[PDB]
Amino acid sequence: MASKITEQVEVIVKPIMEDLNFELVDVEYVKEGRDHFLRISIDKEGGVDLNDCTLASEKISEAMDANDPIPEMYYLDVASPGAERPIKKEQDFQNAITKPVFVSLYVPIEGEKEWLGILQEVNNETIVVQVKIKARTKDIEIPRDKIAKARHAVMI
Amino acid sequence: PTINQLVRKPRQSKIKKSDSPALNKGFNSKKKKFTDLNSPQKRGVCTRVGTMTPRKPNSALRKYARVRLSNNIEINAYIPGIGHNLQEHSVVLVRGGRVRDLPGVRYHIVRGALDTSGVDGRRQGRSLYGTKKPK
Amino acid sequence: KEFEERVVTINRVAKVVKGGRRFRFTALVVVGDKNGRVGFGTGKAQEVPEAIKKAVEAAKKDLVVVPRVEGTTPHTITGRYGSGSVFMKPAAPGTGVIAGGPVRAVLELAGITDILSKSLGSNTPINMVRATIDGLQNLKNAEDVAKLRGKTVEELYN
Amino acid sequence: TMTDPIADMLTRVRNANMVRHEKLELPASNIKKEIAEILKSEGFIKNVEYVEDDKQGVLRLFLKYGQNDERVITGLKRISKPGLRVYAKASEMPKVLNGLGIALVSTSEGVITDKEARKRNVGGEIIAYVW
Amino acid sequence: SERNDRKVYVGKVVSDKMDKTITVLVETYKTHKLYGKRVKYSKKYKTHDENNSAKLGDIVKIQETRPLSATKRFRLVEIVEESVII
Amino acid sequence: ARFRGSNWKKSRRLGISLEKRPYAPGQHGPNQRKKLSEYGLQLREKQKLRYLYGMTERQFRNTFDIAGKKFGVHGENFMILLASRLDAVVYSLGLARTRRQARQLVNHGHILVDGKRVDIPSYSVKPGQTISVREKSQKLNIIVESVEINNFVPEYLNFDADSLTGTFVRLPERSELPAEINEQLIVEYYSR
RNA sequence: UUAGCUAGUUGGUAAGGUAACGGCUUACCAAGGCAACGAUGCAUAGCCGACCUGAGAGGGUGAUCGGCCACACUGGAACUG
RNA sequence: CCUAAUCAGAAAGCCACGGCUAACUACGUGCCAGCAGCCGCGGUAAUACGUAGGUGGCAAGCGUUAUCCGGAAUUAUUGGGCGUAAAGCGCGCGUAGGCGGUUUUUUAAGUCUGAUGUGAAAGCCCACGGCUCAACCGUGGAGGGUCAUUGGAAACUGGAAAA
RNA sequence: CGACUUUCUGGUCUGUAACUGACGCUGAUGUGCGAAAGCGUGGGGAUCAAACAGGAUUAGAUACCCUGGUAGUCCACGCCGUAAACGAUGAGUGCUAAGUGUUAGGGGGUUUCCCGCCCCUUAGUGCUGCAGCUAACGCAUUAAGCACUCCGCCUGGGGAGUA
Repeated sequence: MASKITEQVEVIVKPIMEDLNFELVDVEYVKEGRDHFLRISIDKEGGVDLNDCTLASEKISEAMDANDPIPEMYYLDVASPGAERPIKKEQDFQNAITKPVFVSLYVPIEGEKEWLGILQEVNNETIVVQVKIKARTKDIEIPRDKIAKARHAVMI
Repeated sequence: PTINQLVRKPRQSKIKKSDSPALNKGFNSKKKKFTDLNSPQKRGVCTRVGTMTPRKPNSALRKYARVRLSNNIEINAYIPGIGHNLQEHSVVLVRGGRVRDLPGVRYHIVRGALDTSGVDGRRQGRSLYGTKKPK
Repeated sequence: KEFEERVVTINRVAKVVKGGRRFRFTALVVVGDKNGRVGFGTGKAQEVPEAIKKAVEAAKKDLVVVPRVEGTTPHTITGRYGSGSVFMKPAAPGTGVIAGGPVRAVLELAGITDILSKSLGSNTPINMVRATIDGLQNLKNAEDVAKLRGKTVEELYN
Repeated sequence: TMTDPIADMLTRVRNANMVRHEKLELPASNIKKEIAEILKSEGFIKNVEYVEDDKQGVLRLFLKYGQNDERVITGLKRISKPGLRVYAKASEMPKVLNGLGIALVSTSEGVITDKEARKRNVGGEIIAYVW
Repeated sequence: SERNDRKVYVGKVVSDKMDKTITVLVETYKTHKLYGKRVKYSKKYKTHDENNSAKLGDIVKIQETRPLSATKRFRLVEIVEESVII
Repeated sequence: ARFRGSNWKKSRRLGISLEKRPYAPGQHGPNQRKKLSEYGLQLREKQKLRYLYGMTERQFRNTFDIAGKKFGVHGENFMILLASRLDAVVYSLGLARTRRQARQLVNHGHILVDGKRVDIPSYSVKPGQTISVREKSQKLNIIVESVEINNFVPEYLNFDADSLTGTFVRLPERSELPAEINEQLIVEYYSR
């Protein structure tokens, strides 16, 4: 159960940072009628090379090869995610000043609240992104109090 | 069926749906108009890369990555092939292909011409694998 | 007539029993003259020579007449057996006999020049070549009915 | 409902073909009488006969089987069936098994065989295929 | 323009609920592309009865003379079979 | 592509005139070698006629298909078409010892169709038509030598050593162009 | 998993108006008129000739090219001829 | 486009080889890497990884992918079922409609059966002309209506009438 | 759809041919009828009975083994319209070896009622089986054999009868 997968989290968080010295921000498992899919978001550096995923997956799989208190075998999903992150905290927005983010704010336009812009600078609640919508350039201050949903976005 | 009911009916076929949702650029970059472009290729980036593990006995560790093409539509896609030099948020070309590794995915990257560079040590990449004739 | 064997393939049928799994090499041969005669046969064996022996022995027994004109059936019909039906029709010369592989071998063991044909229904070779032998056994000729009917050739005639 | 005369005529003919007997009779029509005469002309019906009684008279057929009670003909089927009023013009005349296979065709004057059809070149409602 | 047969259409009068105008329903039937069986279909024709003298069930031929009103196209040429309960 | 087989080694495989030839080539070719399939037989038919001729499919399958439009035969119609093909008739005229020999002659185009420069080996001969010999250089070594060695001149071919040209006469048949192999087989090959 | 549409609409009356035609639009009077044989609504679409595969049947397609139609930042016009 | 010369001399490859389908062995490799369209192979020994040879297929191109049909008859009019693999409401009444008994006439509506006008052109098929040829346009023919009209016809269906 | 009976009707067929003279046909839409449960309401509640609880069991115990009782089952109408309502065999048509019964008929002869027999069919419902056909299974005069007008479905599995 959840307690069990947490126990696996502590036991296998050792390797991750004695192997690739990564840290798992979490391990979560999804299942659809088969060995469930334990997505372990491995961190360390942000721009994780694919090799830095292959070798890390080798390490973690070998670690759990002899370690599986959970009776059945399961899919290890070794994830080395990028910077893309849901922006709940203000620091989440502060780190992302480099990269574009998209937010859903209490005042939408055209029915839906979700809009993507590319941050130029950090200004507390106010936003000076080069938000680009409909091929339109502008720095639009999106009030965070309006923001019902906010996530850091892909850079493309 | 009877001739009359045959007449007042089309006898419709069982026409399929393309299991490859290959909606290429079409009108994505104006008006965001959905357009069934059948392009064999769009340019686009894999914002994240990953690696799910296969089960035993063939522990053939397969690696995935989530990608956005010219239409920028989310999908987790596996990488085939040996050797690469790309990373997170690298531009990649993905071809349509469903393999025995994992469900939830029906496409595949191609090697040789973009950030996921192929290897020119073999001779099979003489006309393919993105790499030139091994000379 | 001069017996010319024609097998289709060799399937191994693992009649697994208590303990062992006895697989018999099963092969069906069709024996014909390719000039107006053909006959199929069946044989379950453990090897190619035994299978060909038995199936050719069975096949050379039962034969057919293959009534032809221009080395070709005077009419056109279709063969049907157990949904393994096939269709047949003559063809203009120099065009060749066209049909699916195994039944094409059947008809060359009947020895025809030009035929419109194509396999249908079942793709199982045994069933379709059986529909084929049924159809070929259901050939006739203009003289046959010119006798059978009081009327003769050249008035009601191909 | 006895929708079509051709259909029942031909299915009972095929039934007799299976059962291998010759003397059979059936309620006719004028067209049934004429086509039975055409049959005796073709021969495979050794003899036909018509009388009158309720409502159309019983046509009386007496087949010409083979030497060993075999079908001199091979196959037989209707063409013009309910709903399908199907017509053939001069060139639209078909040739089931060429001359060997035959088919009467009703034409602007009457019912004529395939030989007559391609002969006098008046098309019409193709009736039934026999071969 | 009588040499030109205009557009004559034998058909039945189905209604007259218009000032000096009736509607003739002249029946046809179109072939099937795959099949060949069909059923009778028609086109109602808003037609000018010069005094609404027509009656329901009036089998009648008509004549295309002029666009007379909305879809009012065909003059009557001759009342053929003006009928009542038979 | 056009013609790039050693041919004798290819004939080793095909057993067709143009030691080890009784066998296949390559590592185990002379050793015990594979059998043949009916589809493989048809493929061989294709080679034994075209690799015989020395032409490529873009020139060839079209010619195969143009046989099926006229009345009567098709296989024999393709037989005469190959005969009408350029190199086959001149080869039969003893002006070549293999189809590969005069193919250089005709692409080089020392042949002159009725005294007209046609330098495609893909040209089509016809009855009442004949060739010339580019009199400027009509008497080179190999050309006059092959003129000396002409085994025979079939009915459709009308040519003499002094005539310097053959003219087509009558639609040949496989009874006149040798190596009779099943034309029905080869038409079946391109059928499906 | 598109069933009611429907009021100049229906028809005529008089005017005007256009090449004509008529609600075509005005005023009149009257209530029509369409609606499962699928109007209506929605999506979508240029049209066809033509073309691709298919033995054909068929299916599919609609590049230039033939013509026909629609449009010319957007809407509302109108002068011109 | 053609002529004076230029040599074999510039100019060609690629795909595949377990089979399916044409072509295989040797080797290094080691169930691992992997290959991977399908069966699945690879565990050290692989003609299924890679390499060399050898072969095949093919070529001014080859291979991959995107799609349409053939296949796919996988619409089953041609060319499916519903006895069970998918299918009979749960079972009715019945409107329209679907088809229409025997015989006698008319009709010609159909139907058939020609004539007419009329099917842009091209493509379209055929033949043929040119372009070396091909490609190709061209030329004519053919084809091309389910169009309208009229000649017969009355078997048939549909009427009409008569039972 | 079975306790009995009646109500005031619906249907069943033998023979019948009585004779207008096709009046027939299945049947989109529509559309009635309709297991059970459930349920609205208004009663009953005799069981039965979920839930339930006492309560074994066991921290837990309804889990089941208890004890009782339990919405409702049951009466009035609706909602209910659904199911294994399944033969997943639409209907009607008429043809086609047999053997061989039935359920009602009739007839002929047979004999005392032949009721006793037989045989012919009437119209169904059997079992075996000609032919036929099905992958097989088997039907096979009551076809799943042969044909015909008219209805619906089915389109891999399942996703999901679910959204």
